[PDB]
Amino acid sequence: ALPLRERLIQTADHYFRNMESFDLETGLTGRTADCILKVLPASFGMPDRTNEECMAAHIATRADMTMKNFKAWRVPGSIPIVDEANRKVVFHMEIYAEMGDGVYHNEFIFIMTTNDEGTLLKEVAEYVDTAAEKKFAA
Amino acid sequence: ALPLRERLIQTADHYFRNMESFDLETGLTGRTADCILKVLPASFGMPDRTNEECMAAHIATRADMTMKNFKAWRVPGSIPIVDEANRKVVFHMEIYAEMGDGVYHNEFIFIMTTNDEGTLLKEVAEYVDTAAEKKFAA
Ligand SMILES: [Ca+2]
Ligand SMILES: [Ca+2]
Repeated sequence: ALPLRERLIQTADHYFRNMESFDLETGLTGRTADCILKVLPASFGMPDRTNEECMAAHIATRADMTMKNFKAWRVPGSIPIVDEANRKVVFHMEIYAEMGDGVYHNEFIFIMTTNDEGTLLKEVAEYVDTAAEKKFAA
Repeated sequence: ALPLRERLIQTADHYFRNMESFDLETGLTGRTADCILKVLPASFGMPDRTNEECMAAHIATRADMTMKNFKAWRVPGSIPIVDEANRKVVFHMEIYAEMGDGVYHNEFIFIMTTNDEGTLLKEVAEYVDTAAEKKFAA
């Protein structure tokens, strides 16, 4: 038994742990069956995706580029913003990944929503550096 | 005498109310003397600004363009994320403003920090649409 504030942090942090050790056989862990990944802002044009649509994007990316050394860490000096009543955790993050065409690195704001028990992830929302992601896509 | 959650939301909401009715004579309200404005991400290239450096940009923008009908509203469906222990409030916002070169409008993630009493703003951090802001400046 953990305090609800800490348990919300462990559950939200597992999202980044699952990405660092990602494997198609195991896949996505720590989420509900109806979890949704939201990409902010709406001007970027990315629609919301379920636990199965993100997998299809993962698989399609494996056939185009190689992805090695995923790394996620909080920005130094930032603290987890936790709202126990709404079951929400806010993170200020940086993501690192080695692609075939060099290095991927950007700065993000993550918003996690858990279930009532605070054990599984219900919603994951991330605000994205639009100028860099548009440049990476093009 | 309000509950801290409602008091933190009102103190953080005053930032948008002060901007909608901004007047150089009245100036910035609801902030401590050492309040710092932060513009995320760091890739955008905007240094942190004090209470007087933000006023200087306001003055410098009045000589080049005209700003009218400043509007701000929470994105429908979003709720204020409040961390009472950290004195932090998170918003999902849209800002509207009319300039000389058309309409300004974009989506934001706002993070506010208050004093121990929860009556004044100590820090305001905003993550912006980098692809749209670099288009507006150019
Ligand atoms: Ca970058
Ligand atoms: Ca826009």
